[PDB]
Amino acid sequence: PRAPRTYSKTYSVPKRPYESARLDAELKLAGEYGLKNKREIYRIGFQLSKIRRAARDLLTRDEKDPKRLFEGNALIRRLVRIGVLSEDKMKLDYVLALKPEDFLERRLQTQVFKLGLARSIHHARVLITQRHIAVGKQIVNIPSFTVRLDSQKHIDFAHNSPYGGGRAGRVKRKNQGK
Amino acid sequence: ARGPKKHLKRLAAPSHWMLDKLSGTYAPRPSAGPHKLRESLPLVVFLRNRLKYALNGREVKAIMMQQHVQVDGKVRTDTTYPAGFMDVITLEATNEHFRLVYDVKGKFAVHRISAEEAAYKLGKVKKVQLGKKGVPYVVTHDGRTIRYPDPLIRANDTVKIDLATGKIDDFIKFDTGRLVMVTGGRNLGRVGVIVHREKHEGGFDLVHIKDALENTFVTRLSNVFVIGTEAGKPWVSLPKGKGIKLSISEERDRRRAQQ
Amino acid sequence: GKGKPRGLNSARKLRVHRRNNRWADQAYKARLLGTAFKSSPFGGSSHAKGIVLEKIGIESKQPNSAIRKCVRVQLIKNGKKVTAFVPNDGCLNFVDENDEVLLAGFGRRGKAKGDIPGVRFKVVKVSGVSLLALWKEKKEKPR
Amino acid sequence: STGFGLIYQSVADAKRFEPAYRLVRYGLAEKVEKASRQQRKQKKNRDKKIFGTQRRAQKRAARRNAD
Amino acid sequence: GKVHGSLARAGKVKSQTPKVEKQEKPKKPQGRAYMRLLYTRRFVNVTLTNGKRKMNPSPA
RNA sequence: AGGAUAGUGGCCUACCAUGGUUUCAACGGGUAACGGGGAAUAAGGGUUCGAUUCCGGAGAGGGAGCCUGAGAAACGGCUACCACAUCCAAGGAAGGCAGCAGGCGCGCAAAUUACCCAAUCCCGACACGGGGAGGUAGUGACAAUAAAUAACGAUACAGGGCCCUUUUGGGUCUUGUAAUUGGAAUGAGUACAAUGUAAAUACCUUAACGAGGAACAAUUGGAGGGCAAGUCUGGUGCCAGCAGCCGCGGUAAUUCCAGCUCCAAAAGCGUAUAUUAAAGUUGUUGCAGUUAAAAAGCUCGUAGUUGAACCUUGGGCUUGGCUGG
Ligand SMILES: [Mg+2]
Ligand SMILES: [Mg+2]
Ligand SMILES: [Mg+2]
Ligand SMILES: [Mg+2]
Ligand SMILES: [Mg+2]
Ligand SMILES: [Mg+2]
Ligand SMILES: [Mg+2]
Ligand SMILES: [Mg+2]
Ligand SMILES: [Mg+2]
Ligand SMILES: [Mg+2]
Ligand SMILES: [Mg+2]
Ligand SMILES: [Mg+2]
Ligand SMILES: [Mg+2]
Ligand SMILES: [Mg+2]
Ligand SMILES: [Mg+2]
Ligand SMILES: [Mg+2]
Ligand SMILES: [Mg+2]
Ligand SMILES: [Mg+2]
Ligand SMILES: [Mg+2]
Ligand SMILES: [Mg+2]
Ligand SMILES: [Mg+2]
Ligand SMILES: [Mg+2]
Ligand SMILES: [Mg+2]
Ligand SMILES: [Mg+2]
Ligand SMILES: [Mg+2]
Ligand SMILES: [Mg+2]
Ligand SMILES: [Mg+2]
Ligand SMILES: [Mg+2]
Ligand SMILES: [Mg+2]
Ligand SMILES: [Mg+2]
Ligand SMILES: [Mg+2]
Ligand SMILES: [Mg+2]
Ligand SMILES: [Mg+2]
Ligand SMILES: [Mg+2]
Ligand SMILES: [Mg+2]
Ligand SMILES: [Mg+2]
Ligand SMILES: [Mg+2]
Ligand SMILES: [Mg+2]
Ligand SMILES: [Mg+2]
Ligand SMILES: [Mg+2]
Ligand SMILES: [Mg+2]
Ligand SMILES: [Mg+2]
Ligand SMILES: [Mg+2]
Ligand SMILES: [Mg+2]
Ligand SMILES: [Mg+2]
Ligand SMILES: [Mg+2]
Ligand SMILES: [Mg+2]
Ligand SMILES: [Mg+2]
Ligand SMILES: [Mg+2]
Repeated sequence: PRAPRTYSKTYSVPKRPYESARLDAELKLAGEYGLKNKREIYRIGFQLSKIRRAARDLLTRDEKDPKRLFEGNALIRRLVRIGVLSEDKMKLDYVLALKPEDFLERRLQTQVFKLGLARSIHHARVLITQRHIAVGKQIVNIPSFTVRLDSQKHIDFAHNSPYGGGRAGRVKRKNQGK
Repeated sequence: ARGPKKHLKRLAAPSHWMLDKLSGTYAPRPSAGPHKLRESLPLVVFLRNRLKYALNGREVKAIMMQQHVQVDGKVRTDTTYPAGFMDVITLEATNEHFRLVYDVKGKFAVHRISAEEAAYKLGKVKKVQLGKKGVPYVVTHDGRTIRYPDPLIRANDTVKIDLATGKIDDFIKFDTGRLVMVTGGRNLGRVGVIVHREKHEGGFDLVHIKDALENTFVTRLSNVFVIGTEAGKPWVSLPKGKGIKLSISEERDRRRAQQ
Repeated sequence: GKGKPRGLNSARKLRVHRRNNRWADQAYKARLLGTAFKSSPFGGSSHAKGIVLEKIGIESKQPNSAIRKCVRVQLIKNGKKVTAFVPNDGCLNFVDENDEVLLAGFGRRGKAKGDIPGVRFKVVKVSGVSLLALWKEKKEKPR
Repeated sequence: STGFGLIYQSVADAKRFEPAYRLVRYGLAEKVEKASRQQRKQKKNRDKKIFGTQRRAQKRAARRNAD
Repeated sequence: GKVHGSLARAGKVKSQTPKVEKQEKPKKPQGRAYMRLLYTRRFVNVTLTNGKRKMNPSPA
């Protein structure tokens, strides 16, 4: 038959289901970033858990090792590219020091609220889901869309949105049309 | 298994074709021909996947049935014909001549050549022996049989085929200092000069090759193809890159500067 | 010297000794002896269907005092007879003689649970309808 | 939107090197009318039971049924 | 062990439990909104009794 | 030595020797055993699985024997036997779904008797025919990805936050309550249509329609401990039942049956079984053996395992490539 298509899981659940310290930390963290559920917190922790594993293997190698230099610089460059890692912390030791709030800062939902286009973080998600926000000339309706540094300046209302120069929406047309 | 296989699973095809996983269940099975199955390139892959002249397998058959495609100066209509190393592909409708030479990345490069260079080819001598009525002959890497060769020509040498009469113009003896491209193994596509030939009776002889950057690698004698009489003097035009293998860090640095 | 060989060429002794001593692990014995395949009423399966033979009721163990309401079921796959508990308040009234019931273990993996003596299975479905659906009046028994 | 396009040197060249379904899309050809695949396959297998011409086969089959 | 007993009392308590209908209460918010409701309830308007914090205080 | 084979060969025959394997486990038995690439879990070391997208092997109900052909001991080829089994005018004849779809049976356990060669490829005398190979759709909560179920105001009313200030009384800006009040936004759905396709469906775009209880109404398990969240109310009263384990139930039951409230995960959640970590409870890393389980009654002893030290060191001369600075 046809070749199999690869797929993989993008999250992992905690080993201890009930722990007040972790439950309170998650809810405090979900409330700050307007997340739908706990799985969106597990997803960040999962990809951060494997970022640490990759960094540990390179850190055990000698400095100036060809694999450590190539993949370490590439991983740092990618993290700098999405704005998670600062430009003055490209040392692979500050990579281990990264925290989940660094990743939630770079979500589309966080940037819409922090750019003043929305009153609150929960307004940001519905604006995104309702096809109002465009990055560049492309409409993006995924709240977890990770904003790159060069894409940061191009976040604004979609050109065909009621808030961004488009026509009036469904509700207004029904009222003003009577 | 009761007989020869006639299918080729997509996953079981040679990796240097660079076929995608999800385009179908099967891959083009190369026909029997001058080149081995694992070391060939079917014309359907070349005309559709490489040049992208044809959009699908129906179109490559339409191209070849109008007599456009010539391999080694003869019109070929077999869509799965196993073209291989040093073969010449002529498309006089587009006025293009190609030679199948490996690039340094291990794949068959899209190597355009002049019409003057497309008038001959090189073949590695596999064996020299006597035929019926005591007539010596040479077998090249593409299955060619040339009678009455120069009596100095021996195995592992390279001959220059007139490619229109099939005769030998001249040859290169296998010896230290000859220009070489590697045609097998993980050093496939690299170009260098012979430094030292290490003999092993009953086993596999090993050849030490020095890159233009004074990088040394070892490969089996069966993967050695003599292409020039000395360094910097190849008998055919080399593909872009001149067969010098760069490390990934060097490639990343070169790509950064180019862009 | 810790009572086991340490020489670099004593791998056979180490491999055979470990192989001999894993037989002391009862969990290991059941996997290789195939006891679930040979001895378990389900034959190693998670579930098994059967026919209800009779409603009887089992007295609980001390210090508890109650009537655990079970049924006698004959398994279709091998004809063996087992006792299966009928969970929840009043679900025995959903189970009649000569009904087809789907069984499952009690979750203790071959041992009896709690004060219920000698019962290792529970009723999951009757007449192809979930016992929980009948209990919560989500569905009605087809009869 | 993004797609793919072909421009031939002439309409005659286009009609030669084009799939049938695209010419039907453009009105340059008529959709060929054939029976379903089940009917074509069943007819092929029915004809497999006849050796020789159909005229001979049906006349001989007719002769057997004296009715 | 000895196993037997009268089957007449099956479902005794559940049968005689007085049926009480659920009051038609407002729907709770779903999805992201429910996480928003819980976050404020636990970190914005804290209802602690001077170090005594209860999620479900019974009326007392 | 011969015969046979495409060919080596006890492959077989004639004659002749008595050899061949084995405690470094032969031979035999079992396998809920096709092998591998690989899968699950994983600090390391490991444990468990691999019928199944690729490769190799084997088979076409069970055997056996063959024809054609380069290639088959082929089975959508034949011959014969065994077991099933079809039509019959009773003389005879015809079978092989572990191919696609489908049916019976089996079961805890698995979908349509659909469309097409347009793509991927294969076959043929071949640019043209054929292909249940293959592709498309149907069923599909096997698994996997992203991700709705509301957002924002305005007032009311409260508190904090500040400021006019001594407090007083206010102005006033951040939260919480509002059966207490609005206007905005959108896709689920549907739909002209275009795109998509061999033709369609669906997706993606997109006119018009499409949200206040926005009934376009989120569920599954729990609330004594483990383990997060009730000593609330009613019912029962060692009964019914719960309860993985410890335990709960004999009239205010924190555990049953319910209502309210609350907790956990959420388009998913629970249960059963297997397996992995936890398990340093299989221990090579890395267990224990006086008394918790465990030194053979004691010596000898073959295989196995393991076995004291010792043989060009030091010095000197030049010598390249790199790393402080
Ligand atoms: Mg909590
Ligand atoms: Mg050849
Ligand atoms: Mg040739
Ligand atoms: Mg085990
Ligand atoms: Mg007890
Ligand atoms: Mg049943
Ligand atoms: Mg015919
Ligand atoms: Mg015919
Ligand atoms: Mg002989
Ligand atoms: Mg022989
Ligand atoms: Mg088997
Ligand atoms: Mg196995
Ligand atoms: Mg471990
Ligand atoms: Mg496998
Ligand atoms: Mg396998
Ligand atoms: Mg099996
Ligand atoms: Mg599978
Ligand atoms: Mg296979
Ligand atoms: Mg076979
Ligand atoms: Mg069968
Ligand atoms: Mg077959
Ligand atoms: Mg056979
Ligand atoms: Mg068949
Ligand atoms: Mg079938
Ligand atoms: Mg199923
Ligand atoms: Mg079915
Ligand atoms: Mg598809
Ligand atoms: Mg809903
Ligand atoms: Mg619709
Ligand atoms: Mg529609
Ligand atoms: Mg159309
Ligand atoms: Mg509930
Ligand atoms: Mg309760
Ligand atoms: Mg607690
Ligand atoms: Mg417990
Ligand atoms: Mg009372
Ligand atoms: Mg009471
Ligand atoms: Mg009470
Ligand atoms: Mg309590
Ligand atoms: Mg409880
Ligand atoms: Mg939750
Ligand atoms: Mg461990
Ligand atoms: Mg144990
Ligand atoms: Mg101990
Ligand atoms: Mg121990
Ligand atoms: Mg004792
Ligand atoms: Mg003693
Ligand atoms: Mg002894
Ligand atoms: Mg020694």
